[PDB]
Amino acid sequence: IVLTQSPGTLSLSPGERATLSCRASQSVSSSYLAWYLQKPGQAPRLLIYGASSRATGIPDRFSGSGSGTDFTLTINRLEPEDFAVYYCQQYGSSHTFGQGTKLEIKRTVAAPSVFIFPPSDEQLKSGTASVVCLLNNFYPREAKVQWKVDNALQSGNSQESVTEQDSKDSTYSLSSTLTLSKADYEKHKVYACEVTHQGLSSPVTKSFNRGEC
Amino acid sequence: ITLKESGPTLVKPTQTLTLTCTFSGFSLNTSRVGVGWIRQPPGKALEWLALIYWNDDKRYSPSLKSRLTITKDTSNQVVLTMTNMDPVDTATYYCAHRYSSRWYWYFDLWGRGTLVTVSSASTKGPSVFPLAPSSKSTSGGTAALGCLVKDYFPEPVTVSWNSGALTSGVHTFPAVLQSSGLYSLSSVVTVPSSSLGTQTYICNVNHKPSNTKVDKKVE
Amino acid sequence: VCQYTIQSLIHLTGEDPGFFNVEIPEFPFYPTCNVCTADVNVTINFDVGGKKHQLDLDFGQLTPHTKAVYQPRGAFGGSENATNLFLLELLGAGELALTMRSKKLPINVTTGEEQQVSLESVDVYFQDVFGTMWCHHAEMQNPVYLIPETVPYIKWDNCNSTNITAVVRAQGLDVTLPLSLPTSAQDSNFSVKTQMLGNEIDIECIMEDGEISQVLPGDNKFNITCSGYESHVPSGGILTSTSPPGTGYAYSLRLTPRPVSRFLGNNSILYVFYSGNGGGDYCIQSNIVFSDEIPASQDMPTNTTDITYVGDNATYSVPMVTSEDANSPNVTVTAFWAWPNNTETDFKCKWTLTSGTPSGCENISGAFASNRTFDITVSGLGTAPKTLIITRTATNATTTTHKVIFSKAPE
Ligand SMILES: *[C@@H]1O[C@H](CO)[C@@H](O[C@@H]2O[C@H](CO)[C@@H](O)[C@H](O)[C@H]2NC(C)=O)[C@H](O)[C@H]1NC(C)=O
Ligand SMILES: *[C@@H]1O[C@H](CO)[C@@H](O)[C@H](O)[C@H]1NC(C)=O
Repeated sequence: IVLTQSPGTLSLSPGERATLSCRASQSVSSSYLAWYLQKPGQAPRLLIYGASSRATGIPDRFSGSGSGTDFTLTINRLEPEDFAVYYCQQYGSSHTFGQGTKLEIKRTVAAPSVFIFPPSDEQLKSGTASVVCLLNNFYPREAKVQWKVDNALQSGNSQESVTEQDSKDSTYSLSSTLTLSKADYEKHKVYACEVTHQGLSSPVTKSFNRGEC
Repeated sequence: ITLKESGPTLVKPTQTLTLTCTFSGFSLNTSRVGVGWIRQPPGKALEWLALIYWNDDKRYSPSLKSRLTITKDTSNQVVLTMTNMDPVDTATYYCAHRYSSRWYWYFDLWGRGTLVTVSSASTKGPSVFPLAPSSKSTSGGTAALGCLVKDYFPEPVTVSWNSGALTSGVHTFPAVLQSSGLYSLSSVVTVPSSSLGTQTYICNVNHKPSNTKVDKKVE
Repeated sequence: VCQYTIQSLIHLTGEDPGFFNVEIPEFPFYPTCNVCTADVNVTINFDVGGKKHQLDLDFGQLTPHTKAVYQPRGAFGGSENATNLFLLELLGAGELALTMRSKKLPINVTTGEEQQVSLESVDVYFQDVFGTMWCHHAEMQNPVYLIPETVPYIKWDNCNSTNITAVVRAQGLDVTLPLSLPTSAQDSNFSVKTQMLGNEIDIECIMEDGEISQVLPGDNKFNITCSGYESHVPSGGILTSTSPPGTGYAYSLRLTPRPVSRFLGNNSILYVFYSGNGGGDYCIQSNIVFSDEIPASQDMPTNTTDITYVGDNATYSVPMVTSEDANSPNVTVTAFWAWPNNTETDFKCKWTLTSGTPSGCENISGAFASNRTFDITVSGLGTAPKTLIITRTATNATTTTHKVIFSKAPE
């Protein structure tokens, strides 16, 4: 009644091969297991039965294996299309799923395209202001944003969000949001977004001056 | 073959939850087919909930048989029910299809699913605001523009650009919970720097649980 | 209740062809004992819409030396002519099998519950010749809902009919058929499929390991699967290349699927679909016939041994069982002389841990030791060789049987 999969968020270069283990505590009747695939923003797709039988439309490019306490899944000739979340499901007993494995393209390193958007006029009428800094497209997930105001470094208030990797382009994207009251926004002039990244020699910083258009 | 979910995407703690699955392409009064529901609390694993067969027998998750019922209404409707809710139940809920009658079995087809939020809160709608493609947003011969969506409780928010005409280059960020208890986000897209205002760029934001739907321009 | 219990897991594969089939190897069947009068109950547990319901069956005496397939003597809670829905067949080497028709309702239930009947587990109670109650438990790790229906007979009348009749014996078919192909001396993406039809039953079988695109001259072995309850002994098939008109190129093929039971009827027909460069496109059929043979190997496989010492004071250090639980929760050892005569008398030689030598059964004696090996002691040996039969078992052991020839001393 239990399943346990391989490490999470495996990152591989396309053209390589995938290797996902789905270990189990009790040996299912090995004829009875399935593999599934889901991409955030979509719904799960069916892949395999009994670890080898392939569903409709699926090519030879996929192969599972194993029995009892261990089932295994492999993907050949990896394509950027394939990089999503993967699960294994047991039948032959009470239905149970593995805790999930995720896939990432190991894209050739690319730099974050930095932007910054000031709080808009309508937003100011509310008495608050949200300053948004943007890292548009880049591979390496390990990106950091530090918010400086009049060269004074803020803390905590800056919120951050990350889009899931683009299937076609392998491009990440990040949103760093700094929220403060309109009153606190007027106290300072220079608003800057400092970016530290593997794809950047030394940290970048792009800024604007309040009111200057 | 297709399936659709339907139900209230927000339920109060300890209240009762009711979700309806509508389907086409098969008949369940005829044999061999079975329908069931699965859920995924965001990030966590899938958890099977309930299953119902053509022969009208019903089997549930052992630990949740105490709180669940699944039923049959029309020639093409299945209704799930769940009681004594707790906010940890907050999850995306699916209904799926099976072609066999081998008791415990895999799931062949899946609906796109519907989210259920579980928390005592008002059904506040969003407030949209633009993010200007100002001079500072210029780089590499291109510029970017986006719409902020802020201060809405019930999580489901959908966004489209130029009334669905534009798909490529768009990014719809995951929402974050603010200290105020309301979520916020922003959606962005990039354009050639030549295209400054040559076409009025519109972000179409729809928030059905509040019925709030806004179209917004930006310089 | 049970003196020795064996668990087992039932492995469905594919759609139910029309009957359940279970194999029970662990039960004992002594060699040379033609008066081996074993008695059997059978119990089945059905889950109908979530209601736990049972079905007990009686099979009475067994005469392995004389009869093979047994219809139930009676049943509890069955439908019309319920006993005629079951069979228990011997298979040899101490193995037996159980079969039940699944396209008809075994037990009575109210209107609406028919579609919801499912099997959870089965128990087989086995009274030994020595009276010991052996037991077996089989669990449907994944139950199945039964579907009553009077499925028709289907005839692929357009199929080439070779006359090598398929003889089903011991539930295990084995037939070899010739083939005439349009050359294809080398791979032509060969694929094969087989179907057996008669009396509501439909057994369809498929290739394992994919399809044939890797032919070799000579013999070519390949695995197969049949839609049913696969035996612990696998199904299989082997192709052979050719021999030493119209460019006809000769081939020959051998097969052996063995989840096959008599419910097909003496009238059933086999169908074989094969293919060159074309689920099978080239067809051959063959009439099915079921052998009334009595399995000539029901005697449990014997550790055949020969022993000799002076006078009549002969002994034998009887070893442990295969895969013994060393701490041995409960143990039993019993023996008798070859080709016994009287059921009541010749079958009183039993021992356990607590129970010393009981009444009856002279000429024999023994006990365990700190060696943990059972040093047996016998007497009254005649002027010529005699053979002794011995059986041992412990909890969660696999039964062991010894054939010991007490050969008299030489000249
Ligand atoms: C098989 O089942 C039958 C019926 O439950 C058992 O037969 C009974 O045995 C007793 C003695 O123990 C007789 O007095 C009864 O008359 C029998 N029943 C009938 C209806 O005649 C039998 O013992 C069972 N055998 C095993 C090995 O379990
Ligand atoms: C099989 O026997 C039938 C008659 O029963 C005959 O017509 C047919 O030619 C035979 N076929 C072969 C291949 O021997």
